[PDB]
Amino acid sequence: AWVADKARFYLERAAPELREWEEKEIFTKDEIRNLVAKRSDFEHLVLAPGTKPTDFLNYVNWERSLDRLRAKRCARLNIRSVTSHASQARTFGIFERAVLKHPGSIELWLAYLEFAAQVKATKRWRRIMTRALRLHPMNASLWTLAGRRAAQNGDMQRARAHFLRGCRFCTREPTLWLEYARCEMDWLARMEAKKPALSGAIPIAVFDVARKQPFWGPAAAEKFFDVFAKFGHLSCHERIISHVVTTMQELFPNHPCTWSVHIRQPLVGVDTPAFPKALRESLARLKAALQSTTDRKALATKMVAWMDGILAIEKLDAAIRTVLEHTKRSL
Amino acid sequence: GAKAGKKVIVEPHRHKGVFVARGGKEDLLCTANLVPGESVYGEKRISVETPTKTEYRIWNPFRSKLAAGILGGLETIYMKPGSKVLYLGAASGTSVSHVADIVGPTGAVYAVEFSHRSGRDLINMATRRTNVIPIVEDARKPMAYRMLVPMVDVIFADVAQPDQARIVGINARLFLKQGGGLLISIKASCIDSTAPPEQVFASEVQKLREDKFFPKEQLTLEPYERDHAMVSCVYLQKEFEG
Amino acid sequence: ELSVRVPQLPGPPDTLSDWYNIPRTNLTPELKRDLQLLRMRDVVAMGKQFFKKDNRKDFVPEYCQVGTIIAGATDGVSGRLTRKERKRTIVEEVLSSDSVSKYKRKYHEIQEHKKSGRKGYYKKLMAARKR
Amino acid sequence: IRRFRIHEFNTGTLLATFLPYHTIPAFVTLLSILPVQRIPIEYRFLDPYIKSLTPPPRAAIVQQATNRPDLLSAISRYTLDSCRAKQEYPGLISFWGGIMAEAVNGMIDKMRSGRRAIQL
Amino acid sequence: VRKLKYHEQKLLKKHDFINYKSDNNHRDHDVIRRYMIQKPEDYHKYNRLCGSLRQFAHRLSLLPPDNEVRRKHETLLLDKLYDMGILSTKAKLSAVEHNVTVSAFARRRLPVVMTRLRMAETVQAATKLIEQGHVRVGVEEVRDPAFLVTRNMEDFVTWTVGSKIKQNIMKYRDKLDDF
RNA sequence: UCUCGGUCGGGCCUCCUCUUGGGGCGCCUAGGCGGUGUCUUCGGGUCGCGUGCAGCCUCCCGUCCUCGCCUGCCGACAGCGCUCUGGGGAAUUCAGGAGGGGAAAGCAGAUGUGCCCCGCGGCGAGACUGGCGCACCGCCGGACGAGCUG
Repeated sequence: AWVADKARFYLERAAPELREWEEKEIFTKDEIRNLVAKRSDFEHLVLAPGTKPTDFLNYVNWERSLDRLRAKRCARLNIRSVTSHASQARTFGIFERAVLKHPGSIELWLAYLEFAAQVKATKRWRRIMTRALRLHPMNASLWTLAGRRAAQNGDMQRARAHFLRGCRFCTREPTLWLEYARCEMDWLARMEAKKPALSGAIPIAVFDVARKQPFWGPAAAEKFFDVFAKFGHLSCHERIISHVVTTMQELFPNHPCTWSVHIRQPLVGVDTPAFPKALRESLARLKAALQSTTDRKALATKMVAWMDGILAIEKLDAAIRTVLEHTKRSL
Repeated sequence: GAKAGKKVIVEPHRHKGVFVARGGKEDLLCTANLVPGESVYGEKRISVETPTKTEYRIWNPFRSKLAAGILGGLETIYMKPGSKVLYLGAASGTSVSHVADIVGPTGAVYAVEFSHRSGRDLINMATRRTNVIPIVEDARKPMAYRMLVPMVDVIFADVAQPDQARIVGINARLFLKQGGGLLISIKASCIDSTAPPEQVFASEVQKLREDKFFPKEQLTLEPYERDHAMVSCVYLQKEFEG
Repeated sequence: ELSVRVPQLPGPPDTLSDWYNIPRTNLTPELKRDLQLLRMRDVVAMGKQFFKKDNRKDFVPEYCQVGTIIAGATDGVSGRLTRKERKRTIVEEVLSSDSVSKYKRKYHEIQEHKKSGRKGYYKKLMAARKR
Repeated sequence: IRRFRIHEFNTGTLLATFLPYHTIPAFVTLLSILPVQRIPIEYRFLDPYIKSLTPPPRAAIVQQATNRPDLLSAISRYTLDSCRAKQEYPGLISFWGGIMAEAVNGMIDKMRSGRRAIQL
Repeated sequence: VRKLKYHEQKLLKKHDFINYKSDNNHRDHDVIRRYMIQKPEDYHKYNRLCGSLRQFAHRLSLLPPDNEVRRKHETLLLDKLYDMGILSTKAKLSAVEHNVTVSAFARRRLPVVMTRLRMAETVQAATKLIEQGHVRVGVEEVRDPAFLVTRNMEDFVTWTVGSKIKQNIMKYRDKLDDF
């Protein structure tokens, strides 16, 4: 127990901002005393022996909310002199001792990241992201958020770097692999929108290493096909779709997912006179898959889910709608 | 002899855990059995119906030098109930079973067997008693289970190896809390056949102080074994615990 | 999920944590006789076995339990008591063994040796003086 | 309680509004946490139950109710406050009616004199 | 104050909160408890008397040994104190010097000497008796529990007239005269 | 107001101002009592054997006769111990001591963010170069360097 003294440090450093706010007409004295009191009690709560990330988040919300109130009120008072720097800095220091005391909270980490990102400190943000990744190397969500921030900024090489280290690590779930394929194909789409990547062999390659991944499942390849089937308005999209189809046909031939992708395969970038023709083609695929020797319950569940999405989209013909309804009822 | 089914009583012994069963013409040494009603090696065990589940196990001193030392009356063996107990020399786990019964369901024993078939016996007794984990590898290379043994408080050691002092030195350096307690068994014929055993004992002691211990008790467990000395010392400090 | 508590708010200790709860000894007079026997286990062996004379004045341990040997699977041809010798009590066992004659013999020796010159002797003298 | 210490500074009211449920574990727990000298002067008679944490039974309540006027006045004034406030409910009213009825029975049992003036 | 630590002890060598060097090993208090007095003022009055006594002894010895007046007052002081019982002999000035003591005074007070004559079991309970007033001297009753019983009066200090105590004694020893 | 000397006081320091012809509480016993077990003496009975004589024989119960055992009381004298605002006991109040766990318990130098530039420093693709090299197989050193970064 030295908790009073440690608080004495932090509150005493808090002092001169409050001195200035006293000296301005922004707050009155009783309010000031209220503020100091609340701050002292919170700081003692933080430096208590048994503390918890919820308490941390409570405190930082208090301070950040104070910053916003101060901003609104000095705006109403039309005063431009006050800054937010000291509040943001002390806010940071809260986050720093928070991660020293409890490093093991994804929740507190993401709160930290979001705080930095909303106030505009990207170098610091990358550093914080670094430490958090180092402490929790199995977390697909952090891996994704880092890499997606890097891709949105545009630094594609570091995006790939985070993602490759993450796929090197998190080999239990396919989740990072789907996310990396997602953002990689998004980068290809960024290149096409700007108009090697002329080939764009990289999702084929990650599919190839997926083939020897530990989670390597038929349902895994199915969700792979799903996220590939997203945003089919590309160039080599038909190439990669043919590739994933023939690979899973070669590997899991009579799997009901293989029959599902055999149905939904020619529907890459379609919305429209090309719509019902490919609809009838995939419907022939569907009738063939239904009559084929597959697990008809599994395949029919796949098909009624895909039909649930199909009926979720609008703008179709009623005869087609009802024959889908009948083919669903017959399952 | 102390034939089966006799009515004897049990009283506490001054070390915690161990009790003494006295009765009729026989007084003998015993410990609360964790896994009730199941022998280890065809050892004798003592039932008692309390106003059912509770049963004890006798030790043979002739079998375990740990037992023999206690009967000789060492001062303190440092292994109170709750204490993490490293063993060295898990010779099929008989005394290891006994020491597990000492340290109870809250304690821990980490054991070292190097031979394989003895290890089969050992892991069998580990499969029965949950508080002992076995370790089958070479005790000379505590790198082999540095991932597997956390910080323990008492090192029992009873290997018959000539490098015994440097063995216990390295295993202590990797596995012992400041304020370490250890017991070690000395077979003078194994260390140095030619020499007088008391001097053999002394040389062992001086190697141990060279490896930074402090001896505090020592006796010949004489009327249970010839030419063996139990040595009790502390790692790195003087008083025992902390 | 979050329910009302129960209130239950209303000396030397009872069972021993540091020895896996040997209970405090209930003191049946049979147990007291047993302990008397055990403190005298020296004279039980009529010279055939001497023990370390562990004698406090207070022959009672504040913690104890009455037990029985189970089974030595190594030795089951003699190292086990027969049914007609599986007695309920220690003193019953030492009763059922032999040398009770020898006990009686030594006791009557000491009976003589202390009846030696005490009172019947003197009465015999005063009688053969009065006659 | 843990904020305003109702059990300490509005003791008689809380004891009043818990007395109807006087058989229940809630009542015994409250009985535990009550401060002794804080208990109002009529309700002081629950102290041996505080010494022995078991709920009192209704006969004990009614006997103290028969001996004193103040406890009975207090219960009646409480429940009157409630029904003035239109917050009564059949359990409480049944409680109050039962206790008032048995108390008045016992009270006339006391007041009988034989002697004309004391009866009057 | 806690038991002070090592270095703080080596600074507070001469510091102690209880045994003052003026408090004189609490000799005052140790005696006063042991002998059941009620007035530490009465302790110090005893004391400065004993002091005047010892300086008389010291100056008496200072007188050359061969003098008449020395011889006369050796005998006088000795036989007088002996008849006050506070001594044990009557022939040794060294005994007057390092023997005459306020403790011996207290053991010639009244309750202590009634324990010695075996009036009652413990000198506390003796104080309780003589405060209630069962204890006579000569022919008077006595309340003042410092009535210094000189040696000629130890033989007389006995029980009072109408005492439940005296009747209790006669009850136990079976002569209980109701007249 | 710079020293110095002397002085029946004090401060300071010392050893007395306690170790009692005393009391309480225990140990220890000569032994009294209660519980209670023998041995002697006979008498009654009892399991059975015998010849069902005579006897023999197990067991019990009572008398006589003494002796002994019990963490059981009490226990005279004398001897010893402890301890004396007497000795117990319970609540309750304050003042310390000793030990067991539980507790990330973690303020070595506590500087808003973002930019660029400069200075310095690191990685770092690539490009050279000196001499050495009697196991001959390669060393080790200078000084350029895109790009990145502190």
